[PDB]
Amino acid sequence: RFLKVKNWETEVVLTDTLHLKSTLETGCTEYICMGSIMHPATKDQLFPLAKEFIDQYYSSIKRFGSKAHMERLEEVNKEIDTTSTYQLKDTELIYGAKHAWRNASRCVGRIQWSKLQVFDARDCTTAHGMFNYICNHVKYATNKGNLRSAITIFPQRTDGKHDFRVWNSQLIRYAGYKQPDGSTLGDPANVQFTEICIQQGWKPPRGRFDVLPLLLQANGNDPELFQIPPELVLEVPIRHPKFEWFKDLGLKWYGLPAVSNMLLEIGGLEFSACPFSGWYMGTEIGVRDYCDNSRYNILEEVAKKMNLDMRKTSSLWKDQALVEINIAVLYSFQSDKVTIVDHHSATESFIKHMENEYRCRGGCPADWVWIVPPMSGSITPVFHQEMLNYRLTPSFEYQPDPWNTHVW
Amino acid sequence: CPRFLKVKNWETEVVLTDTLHLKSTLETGCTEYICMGSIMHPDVATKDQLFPLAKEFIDQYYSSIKRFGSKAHMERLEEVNKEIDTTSTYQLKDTELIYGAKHAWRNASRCVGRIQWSKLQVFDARDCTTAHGMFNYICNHVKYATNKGNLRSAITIFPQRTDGKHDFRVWNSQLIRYAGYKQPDGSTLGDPANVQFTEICIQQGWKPPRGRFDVLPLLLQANGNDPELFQIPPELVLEVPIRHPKFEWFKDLGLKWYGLPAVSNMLLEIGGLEFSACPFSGWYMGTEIGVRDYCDNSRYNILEEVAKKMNLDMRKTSSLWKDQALVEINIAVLYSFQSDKVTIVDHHSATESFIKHMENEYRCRGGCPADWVWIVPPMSGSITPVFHQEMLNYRLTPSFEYQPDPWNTHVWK
Ligand code: HEM
Ligand code: HEM
Ligand SMILES: CNCc1cccc(-c2cncc(CCc3cc(C)cc(N)n3)c2)c1
Ligand SMILES: CNCc1cccc(-c2cncc(CCc3cc(C)cc(N)n3)c2)c1
Ligand SMILES: C[C@H](O)[C@H](O)[C@H]1CNc2nc(N)[nH]c(=O)c2N1
Ligand SMILES: C[C@H](O)[C@H](O)[C@H]1CNc2nc(N)[nH]c(=O)c2N1
Ligand SMILES: [Zn+2]
Repeated sequence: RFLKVKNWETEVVLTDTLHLKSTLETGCTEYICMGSIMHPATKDQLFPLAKEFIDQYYSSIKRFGSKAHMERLEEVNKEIDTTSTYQLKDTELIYGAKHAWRNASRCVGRIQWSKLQVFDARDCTTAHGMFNYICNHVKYATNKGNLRSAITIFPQRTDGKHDFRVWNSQLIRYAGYKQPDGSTLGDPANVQFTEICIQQGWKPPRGRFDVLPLLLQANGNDPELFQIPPELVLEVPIRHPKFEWFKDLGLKWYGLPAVSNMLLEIGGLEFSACPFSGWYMGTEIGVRDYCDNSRYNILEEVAKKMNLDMRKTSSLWKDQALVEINIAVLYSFQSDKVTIVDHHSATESFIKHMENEYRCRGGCPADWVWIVPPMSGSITPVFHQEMLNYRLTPSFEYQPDPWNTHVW
Repeated sequence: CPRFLKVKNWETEVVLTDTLHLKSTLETGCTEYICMGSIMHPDVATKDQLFPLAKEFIDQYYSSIKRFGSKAHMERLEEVNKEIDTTSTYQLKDTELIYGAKHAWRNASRCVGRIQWSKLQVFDARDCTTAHGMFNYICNHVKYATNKGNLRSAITIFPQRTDGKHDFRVWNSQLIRYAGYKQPDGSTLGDPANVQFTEICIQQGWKPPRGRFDVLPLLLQANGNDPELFQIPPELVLEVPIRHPKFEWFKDLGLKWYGLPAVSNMLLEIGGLEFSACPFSGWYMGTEIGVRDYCDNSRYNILEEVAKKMNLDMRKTSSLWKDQALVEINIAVLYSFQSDKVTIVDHHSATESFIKHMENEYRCRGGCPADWVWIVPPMSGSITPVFHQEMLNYRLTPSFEYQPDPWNTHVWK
């Protein structure tokens, strides 16, 4: 039946009806909740899924059961018969991609969901083609700093043996090197991937912030390396508005956040290669990339230059350093006219977006574990917002890392 | 359901295996189709409902003491059975009551302090008959737990529920709370979240000092009777004035807090028996005060006032002036508590201890139910180790449960 979600700051209550639409499992059961777990086709399987999606589409353009709708259902039928699959209309592709964003429970940026530039790359056949398409994506989405949401969609899966995959988990990442003395240069979370690239012929400049090459797999073939031209890769020097020594830390990050390891599911079709990009929330860099112990891990270094007493944890020296790091990140991007949102503004927008979705759509799936920012949680409004999590389709899903499932 | 579930720590790659979830008893609120993991809150037991619940708990008790299947075990089973058959209920032995209380804490998915679970002082108040007697028991609890600042965790357990019309209840959600007063102009004085309860007390006869930090009276209900008001002797309420190791102006904010965190509105369930009045207390994690009591918009809301005295650019939010003020506030809370030698734990220490706790529980017990949404601190989340820890949440018994607010259910005599 109907479910209610309360905000405990405002005492506003909303009524979720939309959840009655899902089918894919959350992973939880009545007795066990896995809300903090990160990772919890044939003709007869494929058609009902297609049927539902097509029905959903024509429902959204206000003509459910139209003549257009009828032939479409017939068209899809005969096509799954004689090819064991079907191809989406251009309008259905764009719709399905916007709604996959719209249904992404873990994304705090969804107020933007309808403003999405969709690049159809379903005529791609080679890794060289893929590279070209991704280069245009990057150039378009970056837009000299005035970032624009984009997705590039490559050919759907067919037989599992001829998959398109971007092997990079993100389009822009820094390399990670495993020093002899045991330390780590660059991004320590990328050391494996970085070494796969080296093993494939990549000449590493072995520096701290080295853009990794692209590793592209087209139609199931072995993947191939490509260097993204540097002028397409926008980067930002991180400096502080008060601490003039902060630039001396030598930090930079890239402006374009672009996830390339996920799977886009529309109407039971699987787009295994679908890089999508938006713009950053400052905490992603300031908190997670920089301060995670398993990442760049700069907190102790920064605390040094801030002259903080670091003997007891109760001095909250880590907390102080963290806030200052994130100030710099926001300031730097803003100074450089590169789009960025702070976690206060982003969460505000998200509560407004939630309100919108309950109003017009009867709910909005949201993953509180992911939505609440990794710092200053309860002084952002989403902390106090009950959210319901459920899985709506079309969707972005996780998939196996390609280097675990590829015969060469 | 699967016999083995794996959880991962994404910072350390450490993987743990949970078998304890199999012993889950009641429901989470989640289904396969929806997760309620961030929802805050998702006439008595019959003879036939009580039998298996009692046996379940007794079996569990004698397993813990390495006497499962012993003569004493079977005798206790038979005795409980006869008592349920003749009296429709039964009474716990003192040993069982202590075991059950310690395990309700142990099982409390939302508590980050559970490393301490086996060190809990249990006061048996099941011989209490009147509100005055409840008051005496609660005062003793407060004095014991407070221990002049060297706090000790404790629970006081009042008589179990019988027919439902004779409940013992502490009407206060917490033993020590500050009053809130709503003004004609819509401004609030004191703790704005507490205006409803404060109005109840005033109606019941309380003479309100109308100050910013007025400790509320206890409102105590014995054996189903109308509740009665009692003032906690002020000398038993230890308080800490908040000052800052660096900013000498911080003391000029006239802030202070109470030393003892004590929850009194929850229901303790042991072996199907319901203890509707079981105030328990521990000691504070700094963020509870520094972030929530002090900086929630619906609470004391001091971020603005502190920002101003810190000379912060407050036009752009991207300056993160809220964030900077929050850290300083939580620094001052920890500094004021340590200085007055009142037990407190910072959110780094607590969450690190909880990880060690959880790992030990996986090893010895086969699991450790935890509510990530509650365990992770409300500031600086990802620089505490619990943020990166996958947790399974499930409900084991004995347990602490929520219950309706008594002013919503009480039948006034
Ligand atoms: C436009 C501005 C956007 C903002 C400010 C934003 C914000 C965020 C943030 C902060 C995260 C957390 C990422 C992490 O912790 O790894 C996230 C995740 C996510 N976003 Fe958005 N996002 C934006 C655009 C988009 C777009 C354009 C799409 C798809 C077309 C999208 C789909 C997703 C998905 C599927 C996740 C989950 C990632 C995962 O599971 O690893 N987002 N978003
Ligand atoms: C000994 C030191 C303790 C520490 C450091 C500690 C820490 C915490 C914290 C930080 C919370 C969250 C409170 C909130 O956000 O409102 C909490 C909740 C809780 N604690 Fe512990 N606690 C301690 C002792 C105890 C004891 C002695 C018991 C029971 C015997 C207990 C049972 C619970 C329960 C049931 C909750 C959930 C409260 C609710 O749902 O409102 N804790 N604890
Ligand atoms: C798993 N979440 C943390 C994590 C671990 C490892 C790498 C990343 C990561 C690295 N580079 C870029 C990203 C982009 C994340 C993102 C995606 C999108 C579409 C928008 C946005 N603001 N942020 C993530 C994140
Ligand atoms: C619901 N959590 C936020 C909240 C709202 C309203 C009141 C409170 C509250 C007021 N006074 C004291 C507390 C103490 C909670 C607690 C209990 C125990 C046993 C230990 C501890 N560290 N903290 C909470 C908390
Ligand atoms: C909506 C959300 O569940 C609610 O704000 C929760 C979040 N996590 C919490 N965690 C703790 N420790 N205490 C709380 O009161 C809350 N509130
Ligand atoms: C174990 C836990 O689920 C994990 O650390 C999650 C928590 N929330 C998160 N939230 C975001 N936005 N990104 C993350 O990587 C994570 N990690
Ligand atoms: Zn769940």
